[PDB]
Amino acid sequence: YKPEVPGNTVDNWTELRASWNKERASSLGTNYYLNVAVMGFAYWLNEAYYFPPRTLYVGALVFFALYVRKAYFSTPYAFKHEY
Amino acid sequence: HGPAQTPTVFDKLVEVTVVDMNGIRHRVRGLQGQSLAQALVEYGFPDTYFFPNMGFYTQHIVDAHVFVPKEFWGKVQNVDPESDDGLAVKRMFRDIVQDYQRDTSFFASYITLGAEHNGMTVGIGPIKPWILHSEWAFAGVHDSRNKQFDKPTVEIW
Amino acid sequence: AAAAAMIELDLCFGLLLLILFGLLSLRNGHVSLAHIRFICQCWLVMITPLEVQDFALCILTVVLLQSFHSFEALLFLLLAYIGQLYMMHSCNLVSFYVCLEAQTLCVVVLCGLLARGASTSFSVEAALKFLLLSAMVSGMALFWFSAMYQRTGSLDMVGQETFWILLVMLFKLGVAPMHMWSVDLYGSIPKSLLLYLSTAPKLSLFTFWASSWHHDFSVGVFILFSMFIGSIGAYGQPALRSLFAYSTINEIGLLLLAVETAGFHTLYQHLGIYIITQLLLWNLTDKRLFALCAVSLAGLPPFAGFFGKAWIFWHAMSVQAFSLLAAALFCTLLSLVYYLRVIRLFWTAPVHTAASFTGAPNQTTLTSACAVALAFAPVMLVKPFVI
Amino acid sequence: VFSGAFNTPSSTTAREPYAKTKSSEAEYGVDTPVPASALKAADKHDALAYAVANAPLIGLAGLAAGAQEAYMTFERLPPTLSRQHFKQAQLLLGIIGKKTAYATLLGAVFSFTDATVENMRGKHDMTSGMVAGAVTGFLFGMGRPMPQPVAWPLAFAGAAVAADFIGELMPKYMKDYRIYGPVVHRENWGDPVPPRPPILDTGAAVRPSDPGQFWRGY
Amino acid sequence: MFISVLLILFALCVTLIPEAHYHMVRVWSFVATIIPMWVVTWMWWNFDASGHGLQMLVILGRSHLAFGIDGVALSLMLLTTVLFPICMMLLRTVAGFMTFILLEVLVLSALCVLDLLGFYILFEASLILLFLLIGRAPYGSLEAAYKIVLYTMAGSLVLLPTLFMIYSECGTTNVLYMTCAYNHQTVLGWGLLAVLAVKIPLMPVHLWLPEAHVAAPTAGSVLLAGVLLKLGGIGFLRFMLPVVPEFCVSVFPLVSTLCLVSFLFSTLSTLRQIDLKKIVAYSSIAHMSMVTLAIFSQSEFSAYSSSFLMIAHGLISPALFLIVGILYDRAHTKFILYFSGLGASMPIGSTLFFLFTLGNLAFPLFPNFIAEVLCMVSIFAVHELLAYVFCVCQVLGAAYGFWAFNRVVHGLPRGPADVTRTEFHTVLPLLIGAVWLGIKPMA
Amino acid sequence: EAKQFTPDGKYMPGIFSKAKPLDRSTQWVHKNPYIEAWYYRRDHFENEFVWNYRTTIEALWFLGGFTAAAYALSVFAFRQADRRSGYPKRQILGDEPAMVLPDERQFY
Ligand SMILES: CCCCCCCCCCCCCCCCCC(=O)O[C@@H](COC(=O)CCCCCCCCCCCCCCC)COP(=O)(O)OCC[N+](C)(C)C
Repeated sequence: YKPEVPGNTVDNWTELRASWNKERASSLGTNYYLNVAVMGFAYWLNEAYYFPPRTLYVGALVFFALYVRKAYFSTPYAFKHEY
Repeated sequence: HGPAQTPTVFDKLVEVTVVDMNGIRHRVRGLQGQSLAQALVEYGFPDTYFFPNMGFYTQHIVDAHVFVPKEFWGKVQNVDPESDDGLAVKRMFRDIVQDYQRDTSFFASYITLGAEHNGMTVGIGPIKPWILHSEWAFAGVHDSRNKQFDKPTVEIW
Repeated sequence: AAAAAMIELDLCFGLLLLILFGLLSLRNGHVSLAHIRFICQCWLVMITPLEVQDFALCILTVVLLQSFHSFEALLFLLLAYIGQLYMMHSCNLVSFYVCLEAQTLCVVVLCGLLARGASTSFSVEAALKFLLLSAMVSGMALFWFSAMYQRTGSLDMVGQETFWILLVMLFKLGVAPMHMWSVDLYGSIPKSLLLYLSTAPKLSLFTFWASSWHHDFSVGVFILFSMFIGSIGAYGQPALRSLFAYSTINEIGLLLLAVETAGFHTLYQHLGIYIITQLLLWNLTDKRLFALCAVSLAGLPPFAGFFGKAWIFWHAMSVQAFSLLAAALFCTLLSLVYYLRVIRLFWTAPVHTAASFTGAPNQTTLTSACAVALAFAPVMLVKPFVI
Repeated sequence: VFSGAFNTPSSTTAREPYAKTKSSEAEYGVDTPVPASALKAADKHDALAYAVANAPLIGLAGLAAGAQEAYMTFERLPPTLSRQHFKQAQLLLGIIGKKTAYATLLGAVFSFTDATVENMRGKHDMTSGMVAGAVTGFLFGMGRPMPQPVAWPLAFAGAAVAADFIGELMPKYMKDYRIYGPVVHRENWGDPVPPRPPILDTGAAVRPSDPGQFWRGY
Repeated sequence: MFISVLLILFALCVTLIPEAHYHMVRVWSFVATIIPMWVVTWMWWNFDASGHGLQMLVILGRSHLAFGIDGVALSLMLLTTVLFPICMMLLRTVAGFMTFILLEVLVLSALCVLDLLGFYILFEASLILLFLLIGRAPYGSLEAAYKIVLYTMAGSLVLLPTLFMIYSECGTTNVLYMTCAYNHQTVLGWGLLAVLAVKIPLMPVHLWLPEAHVAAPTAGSVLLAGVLLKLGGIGFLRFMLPVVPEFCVSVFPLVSTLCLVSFLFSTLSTLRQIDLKKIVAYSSIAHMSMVTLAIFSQSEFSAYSSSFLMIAHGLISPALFLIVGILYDRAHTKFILYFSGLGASMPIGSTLFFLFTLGNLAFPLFPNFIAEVLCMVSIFAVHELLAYVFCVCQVLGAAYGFWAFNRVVHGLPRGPADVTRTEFHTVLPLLIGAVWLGIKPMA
Repeated sequence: EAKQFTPDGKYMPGIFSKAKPLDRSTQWVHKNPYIEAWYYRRDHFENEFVWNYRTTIEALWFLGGFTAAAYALSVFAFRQADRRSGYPKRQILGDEPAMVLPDERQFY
């Protein structure tokens, strides 16, 4: 016995193709912007190490809850001709 | 059991017409149960046409970008887009094909040759430059006479 | 009197003689240069002082030179070793800047030079990105050194400007989120430079940190970023080069936990075990030993990686760094899954190892078989040894 | 030692509390001072001032996530959209500002609910953190399908509980922990007394919770 | 110690035998596990029962790894040395022989260690061996292997900083000085509870066992059920109760409710199982819950009764796994719907199945009866209701046991033929041990 | 009608023989497809869990309900044992500082 793949093959393969019909950007922009963000604004966290631990833990959970994943990322703005 | 026919290779033969990226038509013979990428490798196509299947535990499988007509769309095997195999196909579409993608774009290891593929015409699609490691890459130009079949091993490392 | 500086004059005279000998050997059409490599190793031994860290770097670079074959690559590695050695003795930001910049230029040129086949342009691309990202970090170092020099009037490394110099040092170790230059380098550059990049500069920079650095700040958020990003990235990336790049980011997060809680003895023990594992990893031809690297990088108990992780955990628990320790334990639980993926790939598979045809038959079985005996080092590791 | 009849350490206890163990010849702590912003941020007697002192840090997390999402959206913009600089600026600043305001709102709600339950119950314990987490997570989980209006209060309350246990209760319980010198309540074993606690140059996230644990600095 | 080095070096010589000599490979690997059984029997001969609690001590300097013998460790070591040659009779490759030889070295050294860091090093060095044993490529299950390895790693990683906390607190991990020093017992108690509540299957960290104990081969199932669960019990009896006793009193309502709900809910789940190996696999959780509550009662002779229940379980449940393994080996299924009338077709196998069914349900003339009576004496002496909960739920165990037996043994005769000489001699030492320990266990 | 042994012992494999040899797989069961499907489905039944009304209600009243009943019974038994042994109120986890561990040198 083997389980059946759910769905239709044409519809599943169109789902697999979606949002990838675009040339991928080079990674130099992401890396340069990350380095600029760290070298310019990471000193804002110097006093944060002394803040109460409930605040630090809730802030860490908030950063995890609002994080957007870089892999498999897509925007509807990539395929529209006006804002 | 009686006087019925001895099994021949011709009973299991599948013929596919393949148009390469120069527009030259080729006659490709395969066997039932063999994938399409294997028949393309054994025909003698160059190594610049092939690339690793980018899943976990399957990078030793070579794969190619093929264009499949609408009649044979339903004979490509089904992949769940939520599973890990679906994410493998999504990674391949994201990184290897990019803006060469069409509505007929598939991958040749997901086509298992049977009697329903007999007479099907496919075309080889273009791909973007890619790298797996230092001993397996593609600079972007299909200028090489080295066949994929002549490689003794497919190396993940 | 210059009688206390004969080792410096010996360094310069040896370079002057080695260039001329390499020129004379190439005028004969010699297609191999093992004599040049032996003279380079002799020069490495002759310029190194009698400290533990200096000789650890020296013996490491002598072993590394057996994977390099051209004259220019050997020259670039020697001039990178000069920066790596003299950074450990740097007591200012002048010498710090010059040693770091010499190392960066040597690495960039070697990445350009040694690429071959279809992966040439990918290696050149990743070298260009590394050079551009390195230039602005070097500018940040110079700018904040100028700020410190104006404020204090001297060359002391004190005050608020040391926070940016610390960020420069964290960039050079590939600490997340400034980690992506190393991730780019791992995907394209050949295995010998990857072996060089994961061992020697980390030793040089951590020895400078142990010897002459104090800051009034913390590195805890970069510990969290490195451990979580490295573990999740290595869990999610199917290419093996990216797996090992992200697992390296996780390991540098553990080394930063050892730095942050003081106690540099656990840092040095884990770094040594990691360097020996790296020497095994990038010189493997039999794929069954890839599983030994996996069980000794997952921290599994009887092998030496367990001991290197476990003194870091012990000293962190001693000074009560509870939250960073809990994050480290969670990421250690995550790391086991992809090291098991490694074991599934290369241990539960049929064995095939191709023979040599043009001589040099399995040329680094000595070093790989010697480094696999990290299962016998744990008897010495349990004692008070590294302190 | 080991018998099938009983377990002797289960009934061999001290009859009196012990005196304090002398660990070093010098019994004064050495440490760097805390900045005044964090000293003010610890005060809970004014619930509004507590929320005002704590919420900008929790808003910094949303700022970081919003800046990430804004750059990832900017990179995918086609040239016909990217060259329109006012529209591009308002789109990216909208993404960043929405993330920053949502994080600041969640942080202010958490800090105000925490200090309100603190002042209402008259004591400091783990109930105020659990109630504040339930309120904040219910604010996050509203309007979503249904595992989520229960799952998110549980996650925020669990973050509060982990914060109490790891950052507050365990350091308080181990204030008399010593790694050096005489073993505590076992001074007869004869372990020698050093002249001082050990000097460690630790980072700012690792600071001594008691004056006798170690001396921090250089 | 010198003997142990000689036994290890003799065992490791299986790899150097050329594979074309099949008879020699079989005989060498079988004798390599027969010899430690003789040595442990001799250690039982050498033991002075009116002497000290710890005998035959050896300590290896400043490397931790200190060893000693008490009664619980000695009985468990005897059981392991019995169980390993039976595992050798159920394997066919040198890879299997070497995995079980390394497992025997690690189990035997872990059972008698007196150092907490030594216990940590010796026990979970078997993790990768268990992963490869359970997730073997054609007939195993990688999901089960991932589950057992990840649960064990999670518990061990909780313990490791608390181990190092007491080590920095007093200066040693030796259990004789850890029990005599002042330590922060709540933290270390939580770490020790975290490891040993995963090793002993206690709810909620018990979901690895139904997958792993079924996906394993028959030899792996014999080892995992009869031996490796009891390392949690000997962890309780050797390390946690002597070193953190204040915690062990204060956690008693929580450990008590965990044991009660594990017993009841695992017994209720066993009734709806449709796989014979899953039926045998669930029943072990309730027995270990009774073991844990008897250990934690600390009331009359709690170490004695709990060790005796560990031995009775370690004798009876591997035999049930052996009978299920015979059925699977010669019928290629473990599914109840494919088996009926096994009394007419395997009379000897069905008789052995019935006797071990009665033993698993703690009927008299089996060591489980004496074990459960004495465990309930230890539980009763704290309170009568904690004993009543286990007493009134005896119908629920007998329901699944007799339902499984009656479904597979009676009815229309279909299924494989009766046992061979080899299968009978795999079963036979467990039966002799059961008859002795259930009729005249002591003198 | 196979012959797998010579007259003096000596097992023969019969690899090229016409007659079917009796061996280990001789009594392997013929698989019923629906039984295999049902056992496969019961093997993967965690994919069928859903937070509907009945699941939530039964997980509250039986699982959480009996867990709370067992915790209450355990605390009741602990307190009654301490009262019937001459002890004062004793400190369980989260119960303020009190007496734990009676002294053997003391008469209660
Ligand atoms: C915590 C006490 C240990 C009790 C554990 C339960 C043992 C299970 C079986 C009960 C047998 C009772 C045997 C009593 C006499 C034997 C010698 C003796 O005295 O026991 C030893 C230890 O006993 C053993 O090791 C018994 C071995 C039992 C294991 C049997 C199972 C293995 C056999 C498997 C089947 C083999 C069949 C092979 C034939 C084909 C020490 O225990 P204590 O008397 O409590 O020690 C005294 C304490 N102090 C020194 C501090 C004064």
